Amino acid sequence: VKQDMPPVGGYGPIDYKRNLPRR
Amino acid sequence: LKRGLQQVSGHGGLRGYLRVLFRANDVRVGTLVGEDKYGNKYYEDNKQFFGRHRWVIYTTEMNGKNTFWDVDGSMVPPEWHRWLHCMTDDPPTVKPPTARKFIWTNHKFNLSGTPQQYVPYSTTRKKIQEWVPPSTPYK
Amino acid sequence: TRPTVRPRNDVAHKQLSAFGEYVAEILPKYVQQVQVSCFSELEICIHPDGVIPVLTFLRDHSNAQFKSLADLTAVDIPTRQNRFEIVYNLLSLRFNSRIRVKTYTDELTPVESSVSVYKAANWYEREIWDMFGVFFANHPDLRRILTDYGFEGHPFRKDFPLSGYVELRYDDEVKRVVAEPVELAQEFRKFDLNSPWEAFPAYRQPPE
Amino acid sequence: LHHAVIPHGKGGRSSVSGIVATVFGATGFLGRYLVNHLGRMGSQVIVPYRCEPYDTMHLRPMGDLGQIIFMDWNGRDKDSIRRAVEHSNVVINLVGREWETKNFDFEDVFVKIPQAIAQVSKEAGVEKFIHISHLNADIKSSSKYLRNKAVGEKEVRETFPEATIIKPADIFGREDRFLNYFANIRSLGKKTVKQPVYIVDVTKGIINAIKDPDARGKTFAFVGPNRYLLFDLVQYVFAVAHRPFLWTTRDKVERIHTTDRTLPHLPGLEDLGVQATPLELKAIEVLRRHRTYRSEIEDVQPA
Amino acid sequence: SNLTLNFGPQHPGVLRLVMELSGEMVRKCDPHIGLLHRGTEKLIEYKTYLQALPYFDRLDYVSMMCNEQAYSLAVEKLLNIQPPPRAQWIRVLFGEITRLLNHIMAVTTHALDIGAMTPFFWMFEEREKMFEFYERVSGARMHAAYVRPGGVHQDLPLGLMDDIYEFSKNFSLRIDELEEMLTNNRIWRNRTVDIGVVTAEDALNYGFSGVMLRGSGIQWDLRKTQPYDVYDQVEFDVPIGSRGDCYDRYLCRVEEMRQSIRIISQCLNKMPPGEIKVDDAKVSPPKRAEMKTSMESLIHHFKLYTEGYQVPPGATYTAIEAPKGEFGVYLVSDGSSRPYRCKIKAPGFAHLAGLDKMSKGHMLADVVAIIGTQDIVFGEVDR
Amino acid sequence: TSVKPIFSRDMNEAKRRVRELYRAWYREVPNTVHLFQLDISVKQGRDKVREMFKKNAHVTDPRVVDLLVIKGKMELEETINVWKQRTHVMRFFHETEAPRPKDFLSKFYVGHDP
Amino acid sequence: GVRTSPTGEKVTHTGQVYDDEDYRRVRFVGRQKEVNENFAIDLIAEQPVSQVGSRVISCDGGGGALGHPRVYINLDKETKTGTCGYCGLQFRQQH
Amino acid sequence: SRGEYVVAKLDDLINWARRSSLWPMTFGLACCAVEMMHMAAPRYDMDRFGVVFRASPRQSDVMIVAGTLTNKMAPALRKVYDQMPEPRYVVSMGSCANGGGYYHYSYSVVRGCDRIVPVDIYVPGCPPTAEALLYGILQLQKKIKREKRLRIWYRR
Amino acid sequence: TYKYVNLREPSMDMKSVTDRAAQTLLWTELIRGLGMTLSYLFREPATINYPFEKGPLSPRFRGEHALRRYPSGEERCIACKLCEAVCPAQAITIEAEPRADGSRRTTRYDIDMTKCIYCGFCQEACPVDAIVEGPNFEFSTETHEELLYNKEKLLNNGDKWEAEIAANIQADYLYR
Ligand SMILES: NC(=O)C1=CN([C@@H]2O[C@H](COP(=O)(O)OP(=O)(O)OC[C@H]3O[C@@H](n4cnc5c(N)ncnc54)[C@H](OP(=O)(O)O)[C@@H]3O)[C@@H](O)[C@H]2O)C=CC1
Ligand code: SF4
Ligand code: SF4
Ligand code: SF4
Ligand SMILES: [Zn+2]
Repeated sequence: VKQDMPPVGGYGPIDYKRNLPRR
Repeated sequence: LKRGLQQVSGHGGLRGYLRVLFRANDVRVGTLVGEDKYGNKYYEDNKQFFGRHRWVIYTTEMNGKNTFWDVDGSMVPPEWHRWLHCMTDDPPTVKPPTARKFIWTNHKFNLSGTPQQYVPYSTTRKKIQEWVPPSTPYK
Repeated sequence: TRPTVRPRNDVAHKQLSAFGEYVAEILPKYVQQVQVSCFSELEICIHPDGVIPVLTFLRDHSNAQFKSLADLTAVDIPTRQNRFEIVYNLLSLRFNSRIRVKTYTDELTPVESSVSVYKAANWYEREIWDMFGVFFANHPDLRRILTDYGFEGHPFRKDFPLSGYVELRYDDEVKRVVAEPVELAQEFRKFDLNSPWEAFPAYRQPPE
Repeated sequence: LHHAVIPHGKGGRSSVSGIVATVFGATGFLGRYLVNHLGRMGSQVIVPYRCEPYDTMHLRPMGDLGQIIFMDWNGRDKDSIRRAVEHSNVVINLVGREWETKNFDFEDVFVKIPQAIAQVSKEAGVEKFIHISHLNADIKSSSKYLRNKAVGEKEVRETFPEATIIKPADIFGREDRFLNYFANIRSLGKKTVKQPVYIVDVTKGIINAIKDPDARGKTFAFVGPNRYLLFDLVQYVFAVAHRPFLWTTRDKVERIHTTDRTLPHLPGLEDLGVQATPLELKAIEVLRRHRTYRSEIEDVQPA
Repeated sequence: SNLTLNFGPQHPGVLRLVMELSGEMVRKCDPHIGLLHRGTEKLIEYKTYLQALPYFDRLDYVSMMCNEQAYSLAVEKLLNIQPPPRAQWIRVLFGEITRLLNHIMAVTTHALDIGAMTPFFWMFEEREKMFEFYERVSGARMHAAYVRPGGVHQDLPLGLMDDIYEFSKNFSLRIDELEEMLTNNRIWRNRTVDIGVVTAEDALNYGFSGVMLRGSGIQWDLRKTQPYDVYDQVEFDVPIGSRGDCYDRYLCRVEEMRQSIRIISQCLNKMPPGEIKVDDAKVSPPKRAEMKTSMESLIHHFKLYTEGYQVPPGATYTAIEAPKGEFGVYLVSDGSSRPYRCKIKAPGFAHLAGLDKMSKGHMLADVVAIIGTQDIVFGEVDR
Repeated sequence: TSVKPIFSRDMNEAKRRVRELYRAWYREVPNTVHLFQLDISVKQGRDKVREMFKKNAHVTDPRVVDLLVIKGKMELEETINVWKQRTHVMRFFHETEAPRPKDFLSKFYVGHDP
Repeated sequence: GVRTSPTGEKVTHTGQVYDDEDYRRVRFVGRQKEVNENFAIDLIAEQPVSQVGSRVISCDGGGGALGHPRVYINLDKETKTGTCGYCGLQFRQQH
Repeated sequence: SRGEYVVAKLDDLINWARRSSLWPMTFGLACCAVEMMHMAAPRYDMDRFGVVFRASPRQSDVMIVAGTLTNKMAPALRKVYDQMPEPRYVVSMGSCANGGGYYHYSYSVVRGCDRIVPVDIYVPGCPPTAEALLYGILQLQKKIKREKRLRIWYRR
Repeated sequence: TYKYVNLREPSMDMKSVTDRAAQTLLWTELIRGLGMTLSYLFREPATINYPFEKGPLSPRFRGEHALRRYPSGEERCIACKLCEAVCPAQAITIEAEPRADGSRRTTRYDIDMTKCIYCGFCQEACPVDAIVEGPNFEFSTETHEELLYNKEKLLNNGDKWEAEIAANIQADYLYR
């Protein structure tokens, strides 16, 4: 068999947006 | 808030909690993994973050150096040097490998500024073998 | 030939061939070699009387913008009369192309000093003066960049050895740092690694 | 001589010269300049020290990688001294403090120190032992310092007969005792002839005596080329120090009021062969620290 | 006349600067650089390719994998080798990691060079985790060679991408908190807005590269125009600056960090399980099991490490988008086992060339802000 | 061999530029020996400046003399500025050689030295 | 386990002990000559001479990719046992 | 022995006082400076040991040489090293500093920083780990523990 | 694909200009930055106690190389000079002699730790895995003499531990 490191079915999302509360 | 009574009363009370306080810094004792020849103890806690998993408590009189204060590194035997730098998940009380009769049973520690340290020298025998005069005289 | 062999493109090869021919047509005075390599980057090999005309043509003319200047070096080749090769490396912005203007010179010739048409070539020209030894005439400032002031010898040549002639150490006689001839502690073993048996038959020069 | 005692090539910085020098004292002034010239020669310098390792740390980066070596000693045990001169080509004796202590006096430093080391270096079997002594060291009075050095010269002449007794005048240098002692003051006016000699000429004389035999046995004397008056010396050093001004023991003031005299019955610098330098160049070198910002070369040159 | 100050090698990087200033607002500044001169080009001329790869690892020292990537792609471009796809994707992932590292050190050292102390400590805890990743991958703290010409050497161990995923989430939150801390901070905006304007015409004539071209108008990305690797398959956008401000250039670096987070996310999600190195034993060394139980693998190991692989004769110039700009390497190779002459185009050198136009009409604290605002490391500027 | 020049046409402009540069080096020494706080009188400094000019005396080619004029003018600019330190100006001298002799006999006692 | 010269200093596995006319005896003053006291010659003469019933036999070194590359050695002489150059441990044949 | 008792305990007191703070200056040319900045990180502190970064040469007790010591740099190095008070201790960090290292056979590189300043503690590595550098600083503090300056001053 | 920033105009709507004026006068965002610094004040410190908790590492860490030896046998090296050929710092010095047994061996195997950049090329170039970059960081040497390792300091350093080195190699012999 093979024992590399692939991800497990695809990982989740990672946010890439500037987050400000403007309170 | 309430651990601090049972952190003192579990560590040993007035006696040990002050000794290890003035030893270097910290008081996180409570897991009790295992002691070791040359006296020193190894404590692996699980609740704290990655970096404060495993600590060591050194004991006095390991080579007659008065090591109660001024504790070095390098005093740990190499199986616990594999265990303590987080290269494994098992202590060396499970499987101490590859016994190999030539291995040091002493572990002479870091020795710079001692009477017993390394000096370099040429590990090479005679180069060109200069001539030897005859012993007899003439006339 | 499909796995682990870099696939070449022929569209860029044909375009750079056509463009190199076009450049050498419109500048007949200063052009000697127009070569395209296998990986499609253009090289134009140039007499040292036309550095300012070729670069003023190539920064402008609206069919080849070439706004940006990169590496300038003059690779120190023995065995020739004219030793040094100055390599202006021109990058465009509107076109995504790379050309190398390679002009030749010997040890004692002023080339026309491209600082007036590429302001980036100021420290490049000063560095090539300090390291190689090629003087540049009609130029504002020539000083020593990347070398010590008391050091000289133009060290990037093949004639200057690996270790230098001077070596600094502090001493307490004159209470300062002094320069002494080099006394190395180890040989710097040079290895004879250039094995025979001709690893490339396609680059065989014809014999005498 | 075995191999690795033959010389090799040029001088200094892992260029193996052919001497192994055990240098006593060597932590103060003259020993530090002599270790400087031996590290410039490219030799092996065994310095023993009894002090903190910080001062031999300050004189440490002189020699090359592992050329100089450090070892401890004392003025009480012959075993450490014999351990210091187990195997050595040459050995030089440069020791003596200019003021007394509670553990060691002017008495028996110059009698008990050189006898013990000369005895153990004769018994260890070395050659070319060079001992420095002060000029005008005589049995005649007015200094415990000078009468003890005279007894020391007689004792190191008696035991170990093939020794090189060498004697400089009041040497001056970058970190001098007596000229810096003159600049650090506030004074009187009298007449006394006195000839300083610069320290690098003296240590060039020492290294030529230590690698140039036919000079073994004979005692040498260093004479500066000036030989002039003390009063104009003080006024010249104040004039070059830009200040007008018109441990201080009694033995030091009687040393700087002792009239230094020379006898040509023992040869000087020319029979050894190194050029001497006058005062004024090195005087303008050492006399820094004038004022905030602050030539008139006097050059008295009497007789 | 005018005050000719001599700023020595003390810390306000390391340089010498002679400024003939007028009266708290300057006249003529000259950077004497070359104090950190080492002799990299002569040393590479007297060594082989694989042996002189760490010189290209450490001529620039804050970026540690993009310089390796530039030299390895120079050799792979000259030698006609396409690397395998999993090597290309790991090379892209570590290029984005090193890009994130270099931009965050440039941001924090510019903040400390002005004088703000704490986000230095925050983002250096983050960069301690970055170095933990480099340790687990190669074994070195900083100077991982790891990028052979012929693909990535000795692929990543099992159990890494989950840690990179956790680091991605937490690092997105931490850069959002950096923008929370600074960036509309009033005194810092007062510190750097109108200093160091650069006309795009002068940005092309003075040979500025990378972030300076983004700040001064013109849209120019090597990753978008000339895809030298699998960057054409990952989707990202480059930030552009409207005004030529220093504040604008700061915003551009922060948004390049954020786009590096995007490319790391897609590279984790689209990893192919191809192979470590190339399918050619004459360039990459064979693996150790085949070396031991094979004759030809032992012969190729032995000759490939003593003599090295030969390179066909020719000259090439490649350049990749390092975080400082167009990091360029120009190899000239006689057909042999050693390169004949290599030379390095440094974006920091090209940026420091225009220090006169960046500090003509400003004061000396603004000169320190201009020296800080370009990611200049003074080891790469030396060549 | 119609070679491009640097500055000159023959040795006449070469001699004119080198005597101009020597005049500059003559009037440039005492300012520096007052400034950098050296230990050497002005006359010895001027003697070694004219020794450095007498060292290259067998040079005949005009381009080479032009390039030496350029070298000397660059170093005179770097010494009239305060860029060079005390170390380099003392490095022009030779006080720490312990100089090797030139007789055959003392080259024979420390041998392997042609 | 180790030999020692009559100068008092330990020899090594290579016979490089100094003479009476050196100064490296003085560079060893106060600091120990850290010699390996475990020679490499005598830990093979204690090994059992193995006897393998074939004629030409393999040698790995105890583990795939943990040890020297394979050497196939011949055991046809009757008075001299075959000897691996990598290992150092002998073999014999039985028939 | 009462006076020797007093002098010994006072020597231990002042040596503890010296080894307690030890705030350095940071010379730091190349990537070893970045590793010094990474032992300025929170995961490896300096304020647990009294160590504070301070670029003032006139009030720095110890000095860390780090990076490639070139010929153009070394006069400025000892020009910094001279204006530094009577206790001074030097830590040579990095393969470039403690013996030349990777740029060893070249012009314009001093073959190790022993040729310019004396060196107390060598910490090899390239870069030496911040953890390893911290171990070297603790061994520097133990060298401060073993000074015996005042004992030698008494028994002079 | 470009995403350009710094494009807003000052809105002459009353709410935007009075919010910018309130920002300018009432010190809003500076107290917001103070709030962020207080939010990191009330955390737990991410420090580790050094002399009791040594930091984490990797099973392929490079530093303090030493020579291995065979399981219950002699030295593992051959003096084949591959490591001297590949050493980019040129720190390795090998002089080879065979002993009386006839196996090819050494006399001198000297490494300068000062010159050593610590690549790993001598770890990976050795065919029999004789020299291996060890686990630790324990040099901290007072003298420049002592950082020049002979063959016997290397063999004492390879005999001070093999269990560590054998454990790291047995952990990671299937990658390289
Ligand atoms: N005016 C001058 O300078 C002249 C000096 N001399 C001679 O030069 C020599 C050196 O003088 P100088 O350098 O100026 O002064 P120092 O006193 O500083 O030099 C003497 C050296 O020997 C050491 N030393 C002295 N006494 C003892 C002792 N009892 N036990 C151990 N070590 C001791 C000193 O200190 P430490 O113990 O710390 O090593 C120092 O290292 C002396 O012998 C003196 O006679 C000769 C002519 C002129
Ligand atoms: S020793 Fe290594 S890490 Fe330190 S400056 Fe040199 S190359 Fe950089
Ligand atoms: S590569 Fe290995 S077997 Fe060869 S000489 Fe080096 S340590 Fe010995
Ligand atoms: S790790 Fe050190 S000894 Fe090994 S090849 Fe590199 S420089 Fe040479
Ligand atoms: Zn075998």
